[PDB]
Amino acid sequence: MLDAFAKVVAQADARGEFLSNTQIDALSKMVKEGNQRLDIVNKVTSNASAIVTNSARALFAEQPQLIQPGGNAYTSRRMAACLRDMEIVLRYVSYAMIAGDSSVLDDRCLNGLRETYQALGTPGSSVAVAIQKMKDASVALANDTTGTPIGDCSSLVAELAGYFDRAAVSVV
Amino acid sequence: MLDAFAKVVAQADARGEFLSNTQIDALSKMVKEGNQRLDIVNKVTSNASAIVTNSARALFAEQPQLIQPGGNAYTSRRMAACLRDMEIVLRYVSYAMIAGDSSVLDDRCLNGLRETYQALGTPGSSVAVAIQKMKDASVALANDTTGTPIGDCSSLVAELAGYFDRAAVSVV
Amino acid sequence: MLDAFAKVVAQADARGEFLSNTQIDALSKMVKEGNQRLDIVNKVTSNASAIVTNSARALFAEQPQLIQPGGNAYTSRRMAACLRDMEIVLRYVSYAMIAGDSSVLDDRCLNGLRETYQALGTPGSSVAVAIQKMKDASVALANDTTGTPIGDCSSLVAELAGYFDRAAVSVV
Amino acid sequence: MLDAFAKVVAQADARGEFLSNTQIDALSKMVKEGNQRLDIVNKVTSNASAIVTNSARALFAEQPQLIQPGGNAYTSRRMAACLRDMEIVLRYVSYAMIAGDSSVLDDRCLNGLRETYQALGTPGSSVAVAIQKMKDASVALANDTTGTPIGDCSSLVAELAGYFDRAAVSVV
Amino acid sequence: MLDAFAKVVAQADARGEFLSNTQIDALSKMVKEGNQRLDIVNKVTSNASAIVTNSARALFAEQPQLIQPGGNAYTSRRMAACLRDMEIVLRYVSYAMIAGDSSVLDDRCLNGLRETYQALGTPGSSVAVAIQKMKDASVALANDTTGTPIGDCSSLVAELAGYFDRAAVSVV
Amino acid sequence: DKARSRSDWGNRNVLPASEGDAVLGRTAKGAVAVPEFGIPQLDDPVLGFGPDSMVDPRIAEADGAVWRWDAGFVDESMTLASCADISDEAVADEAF
Amino acid sequence: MKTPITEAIATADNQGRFLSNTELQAVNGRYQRATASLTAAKALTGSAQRLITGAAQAVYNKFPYTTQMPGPAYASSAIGKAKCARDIGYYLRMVTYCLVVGGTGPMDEYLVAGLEEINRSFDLSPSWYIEALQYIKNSHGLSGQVANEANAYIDYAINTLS
Amino acid sequence: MLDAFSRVVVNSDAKAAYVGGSDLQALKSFIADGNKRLDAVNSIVSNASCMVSDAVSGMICENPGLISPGGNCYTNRRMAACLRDGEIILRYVSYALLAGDASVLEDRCLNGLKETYIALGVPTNSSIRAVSIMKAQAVAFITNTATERKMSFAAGDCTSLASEVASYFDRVGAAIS
Amino acid sequence: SIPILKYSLSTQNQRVESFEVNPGDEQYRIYSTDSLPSSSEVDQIIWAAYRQIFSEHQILKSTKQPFLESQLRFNQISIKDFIKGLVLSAPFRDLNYNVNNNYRFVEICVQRVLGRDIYNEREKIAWSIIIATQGLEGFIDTLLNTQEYLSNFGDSIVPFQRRRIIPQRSKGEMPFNLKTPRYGIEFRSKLAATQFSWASPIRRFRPQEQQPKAGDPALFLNMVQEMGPGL
Ligand SMILES: *CC[C@H]1/C(=C/c2[nH]c(/C=C3N=C(/C=C4\NC(=O)C(CC)=C4C)C(C)=C\3CCC(=O)O)c(CCC(=O)O)c2C)NC(=O)[C@@H]1C
Ligand SMILES: *[C@@H](C)[C@H]1/C(=C/C2=NC(=C\c3[nH]c(C[C@H]4NC(=O)C(C=C)=C4C)c(C)c3CCC(=O)O)/C(CCC(=O)O)=C2C)NC(=O)[C@@H]1C
Ligand SMILES: *[C@H](C)[C@H]1/C(=C/C2=NC(=C\c3[nH]c(C[C@H]4NC(=O)C(C=C)=C4C)c(C)c3CCC(=O)O)/C(CCC(=O)O)=C2C)NC(=O)[C@@H]1C
Ligand SMILES: *[C@H](C)[C@H]1/C(=C/C2=NC(=C\c3[nH]c(C[C@H]4NC(=O)C(C=C)=C4C)c(C)c3CCC(=O)O)/C(CCC(=O)O)=C2C)NC(=O)[C@@H]1C
Ligand SMILES: *[C@H](C)[C@H]1/C(=C/C2=NC(=C\c3[nH]c(C[C@H]4NC(=O)C(C=C)=C4C)c(C)c3CCC(=O)O)/C(CCC(=O)O)=C2C)NC(=O)[C@@H]1C
Ligand SMILES: *[C@H](C)[C@H]1/C(=C/C2=NC(=C\c3[nH]c(C[C@H]4NC(=O)C(C=C)=C4C)c(C)c3CCC(=O)O)/C(CCC(=O)O)=C2C)NC(=O)[C@@H]1C
Ligand SMILES: *[C@H](C)[C@H]1/C(=C/C2=NC(=C\c3[nH]c(C[C@H]4NC(=O)C(C=C)=C4C)c(C)c3CCC(=O)O)/C(CCC(=O)O)=C2C)NC(=O)[C@@H]1C
Ligand SMILES: *[C@H](C)[C@H]1/C(=C/c2[nH]c(/C=C3N=C(/C=C4\NC(=O)C(CC)=C4C)C(C)=C\3CCC(=O)O)c(CCC(=O)O)c2C)NC(=O)[C@@H]1C
Ligand SMILES: *[C@H](C)[C@H]1/C(=C/c2[nH]c(/C=C3N=C(/C=C4\NC(=O)C(CC)=C4C)C(C)=C\3CCC(=O)O)c(CCC(=O)O)c2C)NC(=O)[C@@H]1C
Ligand SMILES: *[C@H](C)[C@H]1/C(=C/c2[nH]c(/C=C3N=C(/C=C4\NC(=O)C(CC)=C4C)C(C)=C\3CCC(=O)O)c(CCC(=O)O)c2C)NC(=O)[C@@H]1C
Ligand SMILES: *[C@H](C)[C@H]1/C(=C/c2[nH]c(/C=C3N=C(/C=C4\NC(=O)C(CC)=C4C)C(C)=C\3CCC(=O)O)c(CCC(=O)O)c2C)NC(=O)[C@@H]1C
Ligand SMILES: C=CC1=C(C)[C@@H](Cc2[nH]c(/C=C3N=C(/C=C4\NC(=O)[C@H](C)[C@H]4CC)C(C)=C\3CCC(=O)O)c(CCC(=O)O)c2C)NC1=O
Repeated sequence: MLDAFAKVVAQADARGEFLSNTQIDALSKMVKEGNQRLDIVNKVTSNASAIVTNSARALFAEQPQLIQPGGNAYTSRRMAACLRDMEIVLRYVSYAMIAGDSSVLDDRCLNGLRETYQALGTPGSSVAVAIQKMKDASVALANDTTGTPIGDCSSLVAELAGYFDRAAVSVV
Repeated sequence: MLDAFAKVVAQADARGEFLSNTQIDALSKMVKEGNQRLDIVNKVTSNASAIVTNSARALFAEQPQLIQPGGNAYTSRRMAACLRDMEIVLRYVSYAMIAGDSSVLDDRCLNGLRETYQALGTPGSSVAVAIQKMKDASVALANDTTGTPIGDCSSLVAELAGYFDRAAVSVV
Repeated sequence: MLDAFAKVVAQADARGEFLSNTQIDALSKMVKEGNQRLDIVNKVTSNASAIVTNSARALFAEQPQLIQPGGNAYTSRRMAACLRDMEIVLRYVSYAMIAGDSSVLDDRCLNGLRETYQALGTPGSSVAVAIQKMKDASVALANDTTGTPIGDCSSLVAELAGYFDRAAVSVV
Repeated sequence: MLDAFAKVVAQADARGEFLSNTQIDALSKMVKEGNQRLDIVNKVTSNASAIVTNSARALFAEQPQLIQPGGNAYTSRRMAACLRDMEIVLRYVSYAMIAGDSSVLDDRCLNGLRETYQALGTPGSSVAVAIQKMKDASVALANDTTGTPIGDCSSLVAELAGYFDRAAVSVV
Repeated sequence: MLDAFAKVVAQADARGEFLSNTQIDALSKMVKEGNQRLDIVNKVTSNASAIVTNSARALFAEQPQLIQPGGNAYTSRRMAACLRDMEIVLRYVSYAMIAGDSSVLDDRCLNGLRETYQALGTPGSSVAVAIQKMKDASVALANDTTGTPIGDCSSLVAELAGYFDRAAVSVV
Repeated sequence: DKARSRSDWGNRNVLPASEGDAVLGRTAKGAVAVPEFGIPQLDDPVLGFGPDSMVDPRIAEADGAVWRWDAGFVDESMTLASCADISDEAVADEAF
Repeated sequence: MKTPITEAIATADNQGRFLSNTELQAVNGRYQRATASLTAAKALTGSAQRLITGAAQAVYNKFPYTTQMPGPAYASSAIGKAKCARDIGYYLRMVTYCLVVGGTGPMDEYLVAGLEEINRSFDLSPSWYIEALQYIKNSHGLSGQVANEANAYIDYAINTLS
Repeated sequence: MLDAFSRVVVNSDAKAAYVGGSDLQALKSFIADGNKRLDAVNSIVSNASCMVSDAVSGMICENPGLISPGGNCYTNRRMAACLRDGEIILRYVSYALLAGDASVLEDRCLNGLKETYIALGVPTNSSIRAVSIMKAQAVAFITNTATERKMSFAAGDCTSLASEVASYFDRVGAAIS
Repeated sequence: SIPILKYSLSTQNQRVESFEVNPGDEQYRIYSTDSLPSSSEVDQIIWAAYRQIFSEHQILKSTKQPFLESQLRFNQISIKDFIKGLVLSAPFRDLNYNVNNNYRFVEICVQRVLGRDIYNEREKIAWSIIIATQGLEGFIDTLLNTQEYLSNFGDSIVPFQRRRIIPQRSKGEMPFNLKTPRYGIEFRSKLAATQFSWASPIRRFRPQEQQPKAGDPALFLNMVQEMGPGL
């Protein structure tokens, strides 16, 4: 797994180069974005049980075939795994937010998850619906200026939303 | 794994036969070349580091793109894996010299070595010229009489050079 | 482990003898009271959570220094381990009631438990108080006739009260 | 393990207390020493192979029986395991220096070491001379002013040399 | 483990000495009678099943309380374990006969064996009777002149008798 | 002689034996000295920490008094508590 | 203990290594945050009994059945009200321990581990303690990075009960 | 496949909702800045051939071990494929800039490219450096700050179109990493 | 066919549940190939497996198995085959198996492969006959195929000392490498090049371990290094 600072180093070693001053000054801009990035990650990790539970409860409201007898989410063991799978993905998206790139979301969460869900019979399109309901539940929370200095951080919420789209197209 | 003795035994049990007298004679002939065979394996073993480290140095001098940055043997992780591979081929050739037939070299060193280097990105034609250099370095080093009683030893270095030729064609 | 019937065979094998007529008739007495022994263990395991959580609640009102700060059952984890060990002791006592002897309770519940409690600083004399509270919460329930045919099974209740006394004296 | 801020939390919980303003004011005196404590473990880590081999060279010049044939540090394997022991003890004294107290040193390094050396036949009084020679190599390095701003860090030098004393009385 | 040759080396390395000329000459006397040493373990191995089962049969004729009920050799599992203990000990005596010294016999068979039989309740004096019954059974085979050139092996047979005797005093 | 320099911590002196012989403002183990007592939460006779509350085993582990190479490590064999009570009748009868 | 100091030692000791600058930077980030994180613990301790008796009253407002219904699990007696304000002060004291340590160390050992097994056995509903922590989250009166530090441990306690 | 208006509709059809007025404010400013988008695609397509022959030449001058015998731009067949491996990246980005959505390069270009490239032995860290140079050239033409060529636009601001096209080039690099 | 003989269990930490949601700093670092590690992180799995099976003192260059490492990097063997291949390795037979008897070798391999202590002394007696009658290759296969191994570690996790510290305490059970070294009190005597079995502390006429008193001027050295600016 890699962060954003080691992503630009693994690419400079493969050509045997020092980093140029432009790549250094593009990395020091990421450092001064650092306090605003830790605010977004703190805002998600402190509401994590309510991101999962509300967007689950909003999913079995519009899709009642999931929890009807015979559905994929009908029993306590299968309901507990649907809530675990929502919490896992939201966990590994917040991991890829402090890193800056999605190398930890790719390998130890998403590699082989379409293959796993197709083996079990889980409807992978319904999983993509639940991931896009945790997206706009936490895009809405990172746009909340409660207890922060009012500045502009619109470029990191467009980054955080991209990691939710990355996980949603990867299971369908 | 089989040697030259148990190879002939294993082909007789499949028919349910004894060994013929013309096969006990041809097995007793290679006993009489026993001391000449152990002298060859002792020569290749005693120079095992100098066979490898000279052939490797002569390999990167003519193909300098293997070590310039971004090459397949550029990093000390990958460069130590290249030197490791050259003395796996040398180690399994001298196992086949002691036994008399390439069954240990063919099974646990060569079967699937072409598919391994293809799947990694290693140039297999460059591993061939790394094996060809160790053949000429060890059939010239089994052809000098310093320490050995001068008889005739040419029917066995044609065999030893036949195991290096078997290894260099099954890497491409 | 041994049950009651296999305990009798283990005495008879070590003397190399067949079983006598009186040893057969003593074994057919245990078969006759089999439904009254199965009815006790059903009465105990059906209320197994209530035996533990009420005998604990009486212990912390009698010895209130166990839940004061510094007490041995003070934190969420130290409180949940007290209720764990009472449930373990009551589980192996229920095992020893259908077997007929205490071989499973001695071997895989009590072996080394006194030395475990000394090393932790757990007051072993207080664990004995909580086991005796579970003893007469189970004996009083085993003597309750609601659901059973009316009859006298007081020898079985004096046997169940001895497994609780065995675990109480081998813990301090 | 405990650090120096978690020790006072454990003393205050075992009594069910809050922390007074006098206790908080003594923990912010520990924070203000924070950059001088990090300079001391940086000087020990950066010179860690000269601490170990200069003080092992000194150990055999004045006790030359340890490397004579029949000694305990006589072979290349027992010499290498001897230098491993000094790097291990220097590692955990370095851990106990940022933590602020010696609890990770006490149970992960020193717990059972005196009894280990008696089962091997290793002179445990000469291991204490090895720790004492790394003690003043590390102290003379931490009193060295190179690479540091001006100010006072003399109570931290006396603290680092006390973890070297605790490691040396625990092995004799 | 050590043979007779590496026993001299390990003793010489603890003094830092080369081997003396009377030590090389005592080693080359072992090589001179090496064919007669191999004829002894050829006779013992080839009849190893008959050494165990004939001396075990004679042990229970003269100790008939081992196989009475309650005896240590009374059950199917306890009797077959008595047979494999004799085959283990007979195997490690022949390992000490081709090695030349009793270093594989002591380290791998006899170390801690007296205390194991005391924990199992096995009568250790009767195990010594079974080893002594295997001693003279294989000495009688070693003195057989069939399939050998006639010579004096009497110092070698008195060495094999000392390996069984060492095993018999190390077990009571 | 006395401890005088910063160089003496690595060559001559080891560690103060008591808290009075310690560095000014620190403990005998070299750490900053904390005032040892906080604010008691939940004053109460039945609940809450009191004079009859037991001693947490993690108070001697925190200060390190459980390791035999520690200054405050207590050995319980040679204390007066290990002595037989002479007012017991089974002790005076066996000894008489 | 989940201090940033002991997480750095355990990271280096997993691979048998000395403490490099990877681990000294984790320790340095604790010291930069320890100023705001220690003024929060001083102000929550000083308003302890105000926040404890206030948060107990907010549970009895939202859940008035807890003062009426008979049984040992409820605050319908004089002992049940003493044990209820004991538990508010337990959750408040663990928050202040996490502020003087840095990181959720004391709350995991002393409070969260085993809490789910306790709240099932003694029939203690976890929604009562969520309401009590939401009161302290709104009434501690702090602001800036001092409230930002304090609320991160009130919120961590609510996510374990939820 | 899905442009800026089809992206809105499929998210309303998930809820079976009508596309009202509060969700048409992102689409009323898509049209109001519509001439600037057509002025932005025109600045890429007009010098796209020069943009490719500078990007893979700039990749080679930094990593000269690509054109050595054994490198992945050694022969004439390999260098000709690289010269269109990176001309088809610039093509699908200008489809995505025109349509205001990324659903055409992520469905016809980026899907399964990382499996394709390691089947062939293409060094991905140099493929990202070729794409990274083209991203620097793209924002220097959206904004009129190219050194060797100034173009004729009206006056105003295009820092939202410059950062949109720089986000289309970053998902190319995030796909083959 | 000679089954293993029956032994009794004992109370241990790992037989009973820890309640331990959100573990702390004493959680002991799962090393798994189920997290798809890169080349820099599969080096850390290999060093953790060397530390667990060998000692830290037997991670010499002459001890490392370079061909067993490269079959793990190509997904040919699992971590259960790496752990088996380290026990049947030539350095482990030379440095550990040859200087122990059959009863102390069982408790090394129980502590290091199963990650727990022995239950009692009879468990050493029960397993030491699997070595003597089937060899090391038969003993390590019947030990890795127990349900104790396949439930805890599976086939893709490096073993560790299971449940060493109780969650409230700062001092836990002794680590298994300090508790059981390479050879013990037997084989120590003269069988491992030793002498005299103890040693008094080193005497010297310059004392080196003087305790500072209450008036010594080194207890005031703070502020001696540096004073305020001057105002
Ligand atoms: C110069 C040092 C002295 C010396 C050392 C010596 N030690 C050993 C062997 C061991 N040392 C340890 C110590 C630790 N293991 C740990 O895990 C930790 C904490 C992380 C410590 C402190 C252990 C367990 C051993 C034995 C196990 C093993 O070696 O595998 C040896 C070699 C013993 C041997 O012969 O095998 C030496 C030589 N010896 C000296 O003479 C110096 C005074
Ligand atoms: C052939 C490539 C060599 C060569 C080989 C010859 N060796 C001859 C005899 C010989 N070799 C050995 C050594 C061998 N025996 C061992 O036991 C061991 C290891 C422990 C080794 C390496 C011995 C002992 C002997 C003597 C036995 C004998 O006389 O056969 C030999 C025969 C002489 C001849 O007929 O020419 C040959 C040819 N000699 C060479 O010149 C080339 C370089
Ligand atoms: C972005 C979507 C948010 C937002 C972010 C901002 N934070 C700003 C400053 C700031 N944030 C913190 C807290 C943070 N730092 C930490 O170390 C930790 C954890 C320990 C956290 C949670 C601090 C300390 C600071 C001050 C330092 C600084 O100025 O960088 C900030 C700057 C103000 C501005 O220019 O607008 C922003 C934008 N704020 C928002 O409005 C949204 C909701
Ligand atoms: C003594 C402590 C009790 C009591 C026990 C009696 N139970 C009698 C009969 C009986 N009990 C059960 C329950 C049990 N047997 C099972 O097979 C199963 C589960 C499959 C359970 C839970 C059954 C089914 C029966 C029917 C057999 C019968 O009718 O006898 C019983 C009758 C006489 C006897 O068995 O000796 C007694 C005395 N009764 C009591 O008064 C106390 C409370
Ligand atoms: C004490 C034994 C030394 C000494 C120490 C001083 N260091 C002072 C400031 C300082 N040190 C560091 C490095 C440290 N902090 C880190 O975060 C890391 C790891 C990345 C390390 C190694 C920094 C960054 C600073 C600057 C802090 C500041 O600017 O205040 C220092 C300053 C005085 C004070 O803080 O009161 C001292 C005395 N200096 C010595 O003379 C002895 C040899
Ligand atoms: C001693 C208890 C015997 C006895 C033994 C003698 N054997 C002599 C030579 C010899 N021994 C063997 C057997 C052994 N050597 C091997 O190489 C192998 C297989 C690898 C085995 C099993 C053989 C084959 C030979 C022939 C070689 C030779 O003739 O030297 C021997 C010396 C011969 C002599 O003295 O003439 C002796 C004394 N002789 C006895 O009387 C007792 C019964
Ligand atoms: C130059 C920038 C690179 C490089 C390029 C090479 N690409 C090679 C082959 C190749 N590339 C693709 C992907 C391409 N086809 C598409 O449909 C799309 C997107 C819509 C893209 C990006 C494919 C499918 C192939 C397969 C071969 C083919 O059909 O031509 C290639 C191989 C040529 C050869 O093997 O003869 C090269 C050299 N490689 C480099 O080293 C630099 C970094
Ligand atoms: C919930 C919103 C949706 C849903 C979920 C669901 N998932 C499972 C089962 C599994 N999920 C995984 C995925 C992972 N396991 C991991 O360890 C990791 C980290 C690398 C991931 C990403 C796995 C392996 C399983 C199978 C194992 C298991 O059963 O737990 C189930 C249960 C399926 C079953 O029949 O057992 C469910 C119900 N299902 C839905 O319907 C929702 C749309
Ligand atoms: C509760 C009424 C009393 C009490 C209990 C208490 N016990 C522990 C700790 C342990 N208990 C065990 C017990 C077992 N292990 C087993 O394997 C078996 C079956 C064979 C039993 C019965 C063990 C191993 C431990 C230690 C490991 C662990 O805690 O998980 C605690 C632990 C907390 C502490 O620090 O002591 C507590 C509180 N203590 C009391 O005060 C009651 C009198
Ligand atoms: C037979 C002549 C005598 C006898 C044998 C007997 N042995 C056992 C049990 C064991 N013996 C061993 C022996 C060894 N273990 C080793 O590792 C080595 C080499 C170092 C030896 C020689 C062991 C481990 C056992 C226990 C194994 C097991 O329990 O199966 C028994 C025990 C049978 C039982 O079920 O208890 C017996 C009876 N006893 C006699 O009466 C003969 C004198
Ligand atoms: C008050 C808000 C509500 C309430 C409280 C209440 N609690 C209990 C009993 C217990 N509470 C605990 C909780 C803890 N113990 C700990 O050590 C820690 C961490 C430091 C916590 C959070 C425990 C273990 C118990 C049981 C033992 C005890 O008496 O303390 C009761 C009594 C229930 C009983 O059956 O005894 C009550 C009444 N209940 C309410 O109704 C209020 C709304
Ligand atoms: C080894 C050889 C070598 C080169 C060829 C250049 C290649 C080159 N040019 C640019 C950078 C650029 N390249 C162009 C491209 C062009 N400008 C025009 O007017 C034309 C239309 C078109 C060339 C035909 C533009 C517009 C920029 C950005 C602005 C500028 O630098 O001029 C960059 C960006 C730096 C980066 O982010 O990596 C590089 C590597 N540099 C080298 O080291």
